[PDB]
Amino acid sequence: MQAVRLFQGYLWHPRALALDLKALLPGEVAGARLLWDEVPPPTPFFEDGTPTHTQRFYQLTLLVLTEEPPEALKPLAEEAAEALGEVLEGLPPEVGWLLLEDLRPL
Amino acid sequence: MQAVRLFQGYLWHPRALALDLKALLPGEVAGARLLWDEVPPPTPFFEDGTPTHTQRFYQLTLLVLTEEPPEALKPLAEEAAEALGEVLEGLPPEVGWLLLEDLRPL
Repeated sequence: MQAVRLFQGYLWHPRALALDLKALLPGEVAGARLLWDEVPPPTPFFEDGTPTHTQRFYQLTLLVLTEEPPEALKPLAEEAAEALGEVLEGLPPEVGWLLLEDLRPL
Repeated sequence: MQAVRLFQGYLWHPRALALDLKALLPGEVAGARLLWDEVPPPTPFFEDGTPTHTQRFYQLTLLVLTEEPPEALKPLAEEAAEALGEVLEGLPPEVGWLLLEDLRPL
């Protein structure tokens, strides 16, 4: 019944655009609590050369409560990652994001 | 003063290798508590095409205290990232790692 904050990736949107994430984001995903915390831009510029200081960034994390070992939460993380992906696609077009599934091979 | 959890990246090593991270890693970096938690592979493959399930992954986090807004921690975030990279360079070659600054979108 232990907790483990799994990093899912980042979400962002222009600082000029007002967005109420508490009304837009679900409380949980795949039965795991979904958390979003504001942080500095995780990199200076985007792929197109535009600056990131014009956007507000949020770390997305899933609070999982379990006892089994991490090398067994793979099912949850997968269901969650898919669910999260579909949640983000439902947000206003100006919202951007980078999720684990977007990472290049390590 | 609020405790902000800043995702730093990942660290990993062969699963068959019983390393003692508590003995290998420092307790803090740039005055902030360094946390590491075992999690599922963030991606299925390494750049060379080998599967990630052969390694045990750890999510790296820095617990930063600040009485200023989380979004203004970039100066400290950058100093911590530099210090953390140096720390990781000192670990055995069997340990792999990638910090936020190298994390790119496919």
